[PDB]
Amino acid sequence: HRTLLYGHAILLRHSYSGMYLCCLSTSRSSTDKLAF
Amino acid sequence: KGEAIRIRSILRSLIPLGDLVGVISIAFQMPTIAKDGNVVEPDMSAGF
Amino acid sequence: ATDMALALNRYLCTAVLPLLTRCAPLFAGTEHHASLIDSLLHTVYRLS
Repeated sequence: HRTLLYGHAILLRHSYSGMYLCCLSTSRSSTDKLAF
Repeated sequence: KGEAIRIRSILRSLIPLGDLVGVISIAFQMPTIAKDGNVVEPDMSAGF
Repeated sequence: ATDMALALNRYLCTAVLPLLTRCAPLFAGTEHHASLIDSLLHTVYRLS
């Protein structure tokens, strides 16, 4: 149970689902060449 | 090393394989000789 | 004697041939691709 400090890595957990926010690395290829 | 893999993935996302394949497929224009024995020379300072 | 021919020889001998030499082991099985490989060999021999 520690206070947030700038420059750190955070693990976001969705409250309802219980899963975690992430980058999918698979894109819609919508108007952005490099989007994830 | 994860960083090198990340850099290579970024580069691959930036440049698709097909574009490179096409640019390689593009060909030049050959200089040729006329009647006179004088080979016509496409300007090397220009062109592909 | 055309400058483009010299540039093309430079490009081939600096990039294409070294790549095809480094990728030599991948040339193992090419039975149903005989026409292109025969062409490659003959063009290389003529260039030589």
